[PDB]
Amino acid sequence: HHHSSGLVPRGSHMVGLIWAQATSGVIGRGGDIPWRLPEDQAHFREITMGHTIVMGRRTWDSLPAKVRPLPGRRNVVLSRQADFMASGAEVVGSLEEALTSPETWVIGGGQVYALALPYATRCEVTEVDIGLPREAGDALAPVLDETWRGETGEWRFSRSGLRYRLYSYHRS
Ligand SMILES: NC(=O)c1ccc[n+]([C@@H]2O[C@H](COP(=O)([O-])OP(=O)(O)OC[C@H]3O[C@@H](n4cnc5c(N)ncnc54)[C@H](OP(=O)(O)O)[C@@H]3O)[C@@H](O)[C@H]2O)c1
Ligand SMILES: CCc1nc(N)nc(N)c1OCCCOc1ccccc1C[C@H](C(=O)O)C(F)F
Ligand code: NA
Repeated sequence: HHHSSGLVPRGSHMVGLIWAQATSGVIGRGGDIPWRLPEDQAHFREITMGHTIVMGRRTWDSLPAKVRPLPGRRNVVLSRQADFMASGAEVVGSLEEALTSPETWVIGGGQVYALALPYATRCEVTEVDIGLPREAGDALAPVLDETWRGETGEWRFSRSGLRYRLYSYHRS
């Protein structure tokens, strides 16, 4: 399949998704992420810093009030509620309104990844080797079809004592 370039022309609209999942596909439960890996936190910041980040309203809610908006990035929150407000950030009503920058990283959660996938050309995935089964109401990662080509890293070992690995996926 035809080659893509890592360089982002300023007149384009590159959309990437970045998430961390358990091997089962779980990304969230009860309004939180059920792990903290320093390597994943650092990786998330390395990829997203300097770009626009787009998140669903429930992901904004999951950020501690003292830390949001996440610094060094333009924070955009998706909501359908006309009275939802995000101090320090922009709330918009659609993905179309959110995707105005040349490079945008969609940072969660389950609903917004599913919504944004049709426009995305990159996914950066951390897989955590934690035995966490899927339960009703869990937020889940998108499943990538065969239009996506991927590179899977070898299993690595976190200082937190969990194995993890990184995937990078691309499509035209
Ligand atoms: N592991 C990770 O990488 C990762 C990353 C981020 C989040 N998470 C976890 O994922 C969970 C949250 O995911 P979630 O799926 O429940 O929610 P979400 O995707 O973060 O947010 C859903 C909300 O976004 C808004 N929304 C959805 N579709 C929209 C559309 N088409 N237009 C406008 N607004 C739209 C709605 O807000 P309104 O209800 O206000 O209308 C909806 O309730 C939490 O557990 C969080 O901790 C995990
Ligand atoms: C690191 C998690 C993650 N990892 C990958 N790979 N992709 C993602 N989209 C992702 O979610 C980013 C959005 C949710 O962030 C939070 C959720 C609850 C509490 C604190 C934070 C802020 C983070 C922290 O300090 O833990 C900070 F590092 F961003
Ligand atoms: Na990742």
